[PDB]
Amino acid sequence: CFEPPPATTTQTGFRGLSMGEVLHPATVKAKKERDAQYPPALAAVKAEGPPVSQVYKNVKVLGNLTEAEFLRTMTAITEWVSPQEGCTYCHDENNLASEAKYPYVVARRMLEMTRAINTNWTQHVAQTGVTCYTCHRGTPLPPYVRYLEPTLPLNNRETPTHVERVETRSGYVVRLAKYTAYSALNYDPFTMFLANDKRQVRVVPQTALPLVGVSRGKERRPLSDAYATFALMMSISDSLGTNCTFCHNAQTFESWGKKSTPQRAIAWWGIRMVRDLNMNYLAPLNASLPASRLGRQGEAPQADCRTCHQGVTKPLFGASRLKDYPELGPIK
Amino acid sequence: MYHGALAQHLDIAQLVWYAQWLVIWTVVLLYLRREDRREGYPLVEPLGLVKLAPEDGQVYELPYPKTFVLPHGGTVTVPRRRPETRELKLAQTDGFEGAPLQPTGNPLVDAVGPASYAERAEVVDATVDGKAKIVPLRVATDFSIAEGDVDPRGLPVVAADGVEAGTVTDLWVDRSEHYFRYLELSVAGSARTALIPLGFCDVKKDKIVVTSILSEQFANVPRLQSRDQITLREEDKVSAYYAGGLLYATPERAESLL
Amino acid sequence: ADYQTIYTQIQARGPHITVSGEWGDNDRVGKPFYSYWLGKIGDAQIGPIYLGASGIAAFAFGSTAILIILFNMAAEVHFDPLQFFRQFFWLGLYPPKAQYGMGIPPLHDGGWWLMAGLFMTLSLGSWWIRVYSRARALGLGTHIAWNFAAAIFFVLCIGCIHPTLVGSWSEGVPFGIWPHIDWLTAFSIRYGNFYYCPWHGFSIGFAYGCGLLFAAHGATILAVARFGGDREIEQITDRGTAVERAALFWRWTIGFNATIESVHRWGWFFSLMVMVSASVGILLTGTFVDNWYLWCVKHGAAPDYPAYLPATPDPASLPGAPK
Amino acid sequence: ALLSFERKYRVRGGTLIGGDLFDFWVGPYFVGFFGVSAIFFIFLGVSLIGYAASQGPTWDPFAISINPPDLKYGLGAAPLLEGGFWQAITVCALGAFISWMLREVEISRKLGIGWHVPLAFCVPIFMFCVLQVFRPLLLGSWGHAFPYGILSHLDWVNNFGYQYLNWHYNPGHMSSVSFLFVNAMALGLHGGLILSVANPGDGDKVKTAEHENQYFRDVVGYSIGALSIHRLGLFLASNIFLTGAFGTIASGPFWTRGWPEWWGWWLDIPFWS
Ligand code: BCB
Ligand code: BCB
Ligand code: BCB
Ligand SMILES: C/C=C1/c2cc3[nH]c4c(c3C)C(=O)[C@H](C(=O)OC)c4c3nc(cc4[nH]c(cc(n2)[C@@H]1C)c(C(C)=O)c4C)[C@@H](C)[C@@H]3CCC(=O)OC/C=C(/C)CCC[C@H](C)CCC[C@H](C)CCCC(C)C
Ligand SMILES: C/C=C1/c2cc3[nH]c4c(c3C)C(=O)[C@H](C(=O)OC)c4c3nc(cc4[nH]c(cc(n2)[C@@H]1C)c(C(C)=O)c4C)[C@@H](C)[C@@H]3CCC(=O)OC/C=C(\C)CCC[C@H](C)CCC[C@H](C)CCCC(C)C
Ligand SMILES: CC(C)=CCC/C(C)=C/CC/C(C)=C/CC/C(C)=C/CC/C(C)=C/CC/C(C)=C/CC/C(C)=C/CC1=C(C)C(=O)c2ccccc2C1=O
Ligand code: HEC
Ligand code: HEC
Ligand code: HEC
Ligand code: HEC
Ligand SMILES: CC(C)=CCC/C(C)=C/C=C/C(C)=C/C=C/C(C)=C/C=C\C=C(C)\C=C\C=C(/C)CC/C=C(/C)CCCC(C)C
Ligand SMILES: CCCCCCCCCCCC[N+](C)(C)[O-]
Ligand SMILES: CCCCCCCCCCCC[N+](C)(C)[O-]
Ligand SMILES: CCCCCCCCCCCC[N+](C)(C)[O-]
Ligand SMILES: [Fe+3]
Repeated sequence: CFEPPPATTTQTGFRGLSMGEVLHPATVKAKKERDAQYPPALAAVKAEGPPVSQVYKNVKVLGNLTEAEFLRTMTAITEWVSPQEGCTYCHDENNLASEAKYPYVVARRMLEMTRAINTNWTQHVAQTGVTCYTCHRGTPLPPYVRYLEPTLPLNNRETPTHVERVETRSGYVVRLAKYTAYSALNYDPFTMFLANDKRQVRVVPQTALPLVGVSRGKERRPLSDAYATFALMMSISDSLGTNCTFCHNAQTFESWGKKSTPQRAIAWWGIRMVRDLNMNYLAPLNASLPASRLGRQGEAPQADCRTCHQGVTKPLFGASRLKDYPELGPIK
Repeated sequence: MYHGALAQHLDIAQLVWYAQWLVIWTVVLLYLRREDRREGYPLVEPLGLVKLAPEDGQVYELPYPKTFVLPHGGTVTVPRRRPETRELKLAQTDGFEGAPLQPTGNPLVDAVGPASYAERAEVVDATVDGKAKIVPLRVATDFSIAEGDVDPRGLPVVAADGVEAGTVTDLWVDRSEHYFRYLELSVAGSARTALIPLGFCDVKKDKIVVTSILSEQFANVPRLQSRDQITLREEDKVSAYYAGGLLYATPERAESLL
Repeated sequence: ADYQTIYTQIQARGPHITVSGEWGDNDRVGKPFYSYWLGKIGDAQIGPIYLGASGIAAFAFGSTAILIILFNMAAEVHFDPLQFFRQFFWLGLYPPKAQYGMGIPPLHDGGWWLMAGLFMTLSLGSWWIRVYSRARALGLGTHIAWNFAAAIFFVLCIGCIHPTLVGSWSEGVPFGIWPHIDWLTAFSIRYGNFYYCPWHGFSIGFAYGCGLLFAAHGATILAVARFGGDREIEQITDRGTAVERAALFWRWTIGFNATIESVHRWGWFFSLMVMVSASVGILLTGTFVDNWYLWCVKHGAAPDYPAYLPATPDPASLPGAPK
Repeated sequence: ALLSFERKYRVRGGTLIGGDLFDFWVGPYFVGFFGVSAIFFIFLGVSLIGYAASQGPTWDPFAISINPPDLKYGLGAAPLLEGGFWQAITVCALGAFISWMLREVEISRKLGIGWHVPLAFCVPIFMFCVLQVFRPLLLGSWGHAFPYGILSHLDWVNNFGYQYLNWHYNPGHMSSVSFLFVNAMALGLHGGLILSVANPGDGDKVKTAEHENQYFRDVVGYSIGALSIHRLGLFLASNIFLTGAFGTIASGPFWTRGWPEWWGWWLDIPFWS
């Protein structure tokens, strides 16, 4: 039922506004240990010889690197993505330039994607950056991905019960609830807000009185839109292991300035970045993946806030490999 | 343009705000607080002598009289002239206007302070169809004690000083609400009956504890006019008697608990 | 201590009284039975029940409404009875999700909701004239019915009057345990934080005061039970020491006091004002105010606070930001 | 000065401390020792309010706010401008409330009536302590308590609630709200009933206890009776805070997640998961 004291608390607003984080030490310790498994950086190698664009035969992304640098990248990629499977997960044993295995081509675009993240989305990932480990956590299928319909469990490393299985229709309401921090909110915030940029998440007017021309009948957005973004926010809060107060002063959810924290701005950029990643990198991969990876509508697994953050306000408590692997961004 | 906007920085909701406060204070001040004055008004002073004309504020604070037509004949109009006739045996502790009064004689018999009774009607409260509402079980023979509860008839009454003071002979019941309100008891050693409100009764299986008064004080419990019915004033007289005991039964009960 | 205020020590039994009404005396059904444990903290007699035309009209319409809700709920768990019990609080009947304006919504998107709403409304109207007519049959004032009318009016406000005034059924309250709860945040979020709606404040003020008054009144009557203060009707018509002492308790405490009758007017008025104030608030919401916080800022009422972490410009308004 | 029936009750005695020394009235007000302490604490309190407010930005009653310290000061004294005023005012409030309650027992003893009212008044004093004292003790800072401002205290209720994503799902809250609603209802019903019996109107005659119970039996099949509705009323009102207190104290010290998630104990039973 309950969690024993004490509680660690933080302050995020003026004294008296009851704004901050309320964390259970046990839980933070568990998440810290889980994230500490992040493999250390491989030793640096000194750049010798020609670029690998002139030695190997099929390198299009990492051609700038020397041979020792490049091979260091490959063992890091293996450590982060397919530690248990090894090099052969992406390669033919006797033709390292063969693209015959689907992980090879995906890995190529994953390289372009994570380089893109560390260059174009610094407004969100800052100096920390992301590596393949950030999402994959040492397996080829990342533990926390989303389809166009909600699935349980959130961690696809756990085995589903019969009700949790997506084809069992009696368990839809529960699949949806566990995505929105257990609320009865009847909206899937991922397909509404994170899969593409079609929908606006802001819903509350920026004037005291209702503007004539947007305020009556079919001119009005339905109230469901307000439910929907509540759901998205519940889901965001859960994905980072935090509450509304981390980003908002509930006195006015719609206001910035003194009514918001810098983390709200960063979260704003995170929405934009997740939309880019889904629309332009992860969603088109249904052409390149086997049918066992796709969802029930031929969709590839896509990313949300949880994919990186996994219940922590910074992914892996801020661990970074950025300076250790320049090849992964930012690129001038 | 804006729904609800009015000329020069007014809007509808701002007006309703003012309206709502006005409505509230109107009901509270002009209606409720005057209803509150249907008893005990007009107030009394160190003799308000202006006998020729009334002072203006005493007319303004009162509502127009209302008349209740009572169910078994009669009317009552409130507010009305209702001064306390009875000689109160109290004396002024000091000259200050709000200083307390001291009892001059024996405050239980003299019915002052917590032993005071209201001057209610000397009539018996009636059932919906005219019968006496509060009657003892010798009369109300279709009423019983409920299966499971102590039957107090026979049990002794122990007063505050641990002394057996009498024997419960009967229970008086409310025939309108099906609720026992008094026990009748014989006062040992004086060959009279006395009523006790159940609220002063700790009902045990072997005795009835009564901490409000001493054993000797059961002698002067007000007597009823009749054996088998009681009037509203008598109910006040009886109930007030024990309540007086909470403060007066011993000298030590009036002084500070610490 | 007066133990009679805690529970009845010696219960009484006696023949069941029936007060004759101007009509419907034959429509009382059932035989009274008595509960001993109930009788320790109340009146032991349960039943009989009056059973007029309106009472049945109410049960008819209410059960229709309940059935419409329950079958839609069951449809949400594809009729699995075990998941139905497990997920019951999360299941609901929702108003239209899409904007149809005032158009009658498709059954799969709020038509069923609309119809449950009609049949509940009819049930409330039927029960209302039951509450009213019973009072006149027994020759009593219509005080309760008017208090109850305010309660029904408030439900109509959140259920359909407010949707009508802004012109979208999508703003109705869903049926369901958690779903009707979720609406409160969705509504408050849409309209700029209900803490800044003065009529919310009024409602709360009266709702809390109902706590204050009933605690105060209940405690007062119990403190004067020894003098019969529970027999409040005859203490109105013939002031006894009970209400004398009750009035002097308060007069010496707060400087003024009521009568035994007027405290009931106070309480009746406060409970009424919870629903009247709530109704004004909803009627003004959406129709004439869009964001209650900005309305309070517009009129200089909102408090403000220094930044703690740095003030944060809305990134959407920085030059060259994505949409 | 005096109600027509008042003078016979206005006798000496029933005090808890001081005997005759403070046993007197001033206008209608009984004083007693706890009247004196009440006024003391009130004076001290509203003085400290006024000093604190003048050192602040505005004088608009809606926007004044005396706030507790930052969390970093834990349970120590804070500088007076940055939480000290709030600490002093809280003590003065508790002085005033407890004085007020004890004043009421004295008045009760003098009239020879039950102490039910000061008793009932303990539960809001208790609930105030849950919010300003006990819950900040358990969390370790005074800064978790709420600020003294007409509107600023709502901003604290607001954010506090949203610290747990949807406070409506708090089971202590669910209980508390349900008592708040049914208590308001019952007071309507009770007051409505009493007036309907004494005020049928049209010159028709006043009715009777039997009529009271007959009405409720007829409409809902049961009538709890005259005395009991008052006992139930005090019970219903009091349980608004008595149960809500648990939901408040749980939030933070015994639960750090969102309140909807708490219902996993039910939803996630393996037998139907
Ligand atoms: C856990 C949640 C709480 C809460 C949540 C809350 C909400 C959501 C709302 C209020 C509202 C109110 N609250 Mg608040 N509150 C208040 C007082 C108030 C009033 C400003 C107002 C209406 C009160 C009312 O009618 O009650 C019934 C009592 C009655 C009717 C008797 C009359 C009371 C009188 C109006 C009290 C006025 C107090 C003075 C303004 C302050 C004292 C001044 C000093 C200098 C003497 C006090 C004095 C306290 C204390 C000491 O604990 C308190 C604690 C709480 N409130 C907790 C923090 N309260 C409403 C409001 O409109 O605020 C802007 C409102 O919407
Ligand atoms: C995050 C969102 C919040 C919110 C959202 C909210 C909304 C949207 C509305 C309120 C409203 C109200 N809020 Mg508020 N609120 C309140 C208190 C209150 C109430 C006093 C007031 C009136 C509601 C009511 O009494 O209905 C109880 C009574 C009801 C519902 C009447 C029922 C009567 C009916 C005849 C019963 C019949 C039922 C049938 C027997 C069953 C049949 C059904 C079957 C057939 C299906 C407090 C004390 C607090 C605190 C301490 O924080 C708070 C905070 C919040 N409110 C947050 C700001 N609140 C209302 C209001 O006043 O707005 C101005 C309102 O519309
Ligand atoms: C977004 C956040 C919300 C929220 C957050 C919230 C929190 C954080 C807490 C509550 C609490 C409560 N909420 Mg809730 N809330 C409530 C209702 C309630 C109350 C029943 C309950 C108790 C309030 C209290 O503790 O008073 C406190 C009152 C006090 C202390 C009275 C002090 C009186 C004092 C002794 C004397 C004061 C005297 C004056 C100074 C003297 C001056 C007078 C003049 C005349 C001289 C309703 C009906 C709703 C609706 C309709 O949605 C709602 C929604 C919300 N609540 C939103 C979801 N609410 C409390 C609770 O019990 O939670 C389980 C609570 O801690
Ligand atoms: C401030 C003002 C308050 C207020 C005031 C008032 N509220 C009143 C009156 C006043 C004045 C009435 O006189 C009337 C009544 O009748 O009281 C005895 C009534 C009502 N307020 C009810 C519920 C409620 N008030 C709520 C709120 C507020 N109200 C606000 C807070 C809430 C909240 C908070 O959500 C709820 C859920 C119902 C009990 C009742 C209507 C039944 C109905 O409309 O039929 C609906 C038809 C049905 C078939 C539903 C059947 C089930 C229900 C529970 C009814 C079962 C009763 C049945 C007779 C049991 C028999 C068993 C027997 C054999 C042993
Ligand atoms: C379930 C229990 C219910 C309940 C019960 C009962 N309620 C009672 C009794 C019972 C039994 C009485 O016997 C007593 C009384 O006499 O009745 C007239 C009383 C009373 N209920 C009052 C207020 C009340 N009841 C509330 C709630 C409930 N009550 C709940 C619902 C609420 C809210 C917020 O809901 C309020 C505001 C006062 C009017 C009165 C105390 C006067 C006092 O104490 O004098 C002494 C104090 C003063 C005159 C002022 C002191 C100023 C200090 C020093 C400085 C101010 C500091 C302050 C903290 C600043 C806050 C700022 C603010 C904006 C945040
Ligand atoms: C100046 C100085 C040194 C003075 C010394 C003496 C001294 C200590 C004075 C105190 C001065 C102070 C602090 C005064 C403030 C008084 C206060 C706190 C007033 C608050 C009043 C408020 C807002 C009350 C809210 C409750 C409310 C709406 C009550 C209205 C109706 C009333 C009066 C109910 C009380 C009441 C109830 C509850 C009954 O049940 C009952 C039953 C039968 C007869 C009468 C009554 C009755 O009067
Ligand atoms: C998928 C997650 C991979 C794992 C695990 C390993 N490799 Fe790899 N490799 C991968 C890609 C997508 C590419 C193309 C790179 C580009 O910039 O386009 C490569 C390339 C190589 C090469 C260059 C050979 C050539 O194309 O001629 C070599 C020599 C190579 N990889 C070796 C290698 C080893 C030794 C690995 C285990 C330590 C290993 N790779 C793992 C994808 C993936
Ligand atoms: C989150 C923003 C990611 C980062 C950073 C990287 N990957 Fe990824 N990858 C991600 C998703 C959501 C998916 C879809 C699920 C899936 O299993 O396809 C993938 C997929 C892959 C694959 C295909 C594996 C398979 O389907 O069996 C490979 C080989 C892969 N990813 C490799 C890879 C590398 C090498 C990365 C760093 C250069 C990398 N990914 C980053 C999410 C994310
Ligand atoms: C940061 C990691 C956040 C947390 C935790 C919560 N919210 Fe949020 N919210 C955030 C952003 C960046 C935005 C703007 C998104 C955009 O694309 O513009 C929002 C928006 C809202 C809104 C809408 C405000 C508007 O202008 O219409 C609401 C009502 C809202 N957020 C509420 C809310 C609640 C209740 C939360 C706790 C459950 C919460 N948010 C958490 C960032 C973050
Ligand atoms: C991997 C590509 C990510 C995804 C998807 C999301 N976030 Fe993220 N976030 C990521 C990194 C590497 C960092 C850097 C940590 C640092 O030290 O700056 C962040 C940071 C945040 C923060 C800042 C937290 C703080 O304590 O300052 C927030 C509030 C945040 N991220 C929110 C957020 C949301 C709401 C997302 C889904 C829209 C999201 N992030 C996705 C990496 C990734
Ligand atoms: C012109 C025509 C077509 C349109 C007008 C129709 C009209 C007047 C519609 C009105 C609709 C209205 C008033 C809607 C209001 C809906 C509201 C306030 C719903 C609120 C709450 C609903 C709840 C809590 C329902 C929950 C449902 C259940 C628990 C399942 C039902 C079973 C029960 C036993 C109900 C018990 C409820 C409770 C006592 C436990
Ligand atoms: C609980 C919310 C209460 C908010 C109170 C805000 C009232 C605003 C109206 C103020 C009067 C108008 N004016 C002209 C002074 O600005
Ligand atoms: C916010 C709700 C407003 C409730 C208003 C109730 C206030 C009662 C005021 C009592 C007035 C007493 N007196 C003697 C001055 O008239
Ligand atoms: C303008 C807002 C007023 C809020 C309600 C205040 C209640 C007033 C009670 C004070 C009256 C005290 N008095 C004089 C009756 O003893
Ligand atoms: Fe009463």
